[PDB]
Amino acid sequence: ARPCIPKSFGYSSVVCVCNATYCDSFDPPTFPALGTFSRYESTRSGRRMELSMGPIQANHTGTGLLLTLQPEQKFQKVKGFGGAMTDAAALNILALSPPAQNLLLKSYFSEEGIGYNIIRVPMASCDFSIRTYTYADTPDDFQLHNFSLPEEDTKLKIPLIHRALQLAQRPVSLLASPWTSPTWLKTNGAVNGKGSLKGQPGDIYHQTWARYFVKFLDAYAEHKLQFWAVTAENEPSAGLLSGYPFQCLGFTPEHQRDFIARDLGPTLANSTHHNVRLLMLDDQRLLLPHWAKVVLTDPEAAKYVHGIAVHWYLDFLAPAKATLGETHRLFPNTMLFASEACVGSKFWEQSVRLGSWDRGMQYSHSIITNLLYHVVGWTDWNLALNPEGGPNWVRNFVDSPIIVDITKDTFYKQPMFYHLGHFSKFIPEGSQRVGLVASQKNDLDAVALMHPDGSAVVVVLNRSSKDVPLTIKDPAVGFLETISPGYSIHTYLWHRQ
Ligand SMILES: *[C@@H]1O[C@H](CO)[C@@H](O)[C@H](O)[C@H]1NC(C)=O
Repeated sequence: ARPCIPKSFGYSSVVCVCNATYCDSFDPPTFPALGTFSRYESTRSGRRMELSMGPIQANHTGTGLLLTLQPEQKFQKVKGFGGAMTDAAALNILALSPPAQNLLLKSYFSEEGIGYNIIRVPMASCDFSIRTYTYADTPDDFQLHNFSLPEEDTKLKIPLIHRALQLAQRPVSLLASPWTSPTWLKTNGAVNGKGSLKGQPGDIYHQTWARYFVKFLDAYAEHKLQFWAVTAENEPSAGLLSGYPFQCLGFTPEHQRDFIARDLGPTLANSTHHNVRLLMLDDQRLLLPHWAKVVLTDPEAAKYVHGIAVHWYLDFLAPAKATLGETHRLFPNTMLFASEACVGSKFWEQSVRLGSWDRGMQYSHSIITNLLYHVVGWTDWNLALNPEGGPNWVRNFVDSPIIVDITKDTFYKQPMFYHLGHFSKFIPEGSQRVGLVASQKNDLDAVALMHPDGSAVVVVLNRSSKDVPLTIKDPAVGFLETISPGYSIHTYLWHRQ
């Protein structure tokens, strides 16, 4: 339908410019015959998810790298892709005029956009909020009579989530995570800093905090929104650090284990929300496998834990094998899910870099690495930020795939958006990762999955400056002859029958 309007801000690639009357968009999906493939291509040079078609042929004319689909080798099924509806994201979206708001949400959620099916929802305030608050700030309300949703939920997040669901290509799953409890439940009586829940698992503080999870779920249910999952705490390890500047609530893995076993699991299980899934950790990958061992080797905790939620800060190293790989080997029946990613966080990096091809590559590279190590979904942080990386009540420090300029009723879609879209648009829930064998050593990142209807999807990322001649083989169909240009990403799709 509508092409990217490119704008350069001096970085390695362009953003695509959207406003109240224009945004780039796709036509409805259209299914070419067996023996034809579809290719979507983005490039640092400015191509943005451009569609082309070609033959899958009986003969094989390439003599370079071969990637062979191995459909009989089955790995994990995919839950989904999305991002976080923080206060900051919501403030930014709602700063646009209604037509521009609709074009932004369609970009993320519709079939005319990139088909997101996950939204992460903070339970009250975090750093990406313009003030500190929880849902129960009235002290010593252990029964949570005065628990309530503020305007950040009722006016900003909830209406936006409704509108996202309405435009959604696919059913969307909501995931909730708390940063801090009420400060009267905390050892340090503060929203941030080194402090945990008061007392010990099983006690009044621990029971009220678990009840707060149910009150939250009740409150959202009254606004006709239901959750797929909750995490046991956002980044529990953060609340163990002296001076931690952002809302937090510290748990050791042992404290998390015991809170889940004694309070949170039993409380959720005894509620009307017993079908909500509980994810543990929700923290950096270098905490694994140790946290998984602590929590999941205790049957009393393990029985309430559906999965392990992981974060990563993409500017940092964290070898996937020793963390994700080992966790899967030790606990092969507990799903791994990536619940937050971000980029730009080092002191010297600009928070927002409009058109950074590098940051797009960091996104797609991380998704590929996650899918190659058993992870069933991948969730961005803020859906949108302002050009400074805000608002954040502490400090702006990370980027976002959509940047809003309210002064101009415009938003920019960063390379990150299209790199995420190369996966999110083309990997519906219930797609399954399958074998894809590289015939020789190479500089590409690639992953193959099979849609629920049996059709193939392959993503090929080239983070090098050099074009790579490539043949993709599907045993049931033939040979797809192609080229992965330097600094490109492609998604190939095809019927197998
Ligand atoms: C919105 O963008 C389109 C396409 O670039 C352009 O034709 C139009 O001028 C824009 N609207 C405003 C008010 O600048």
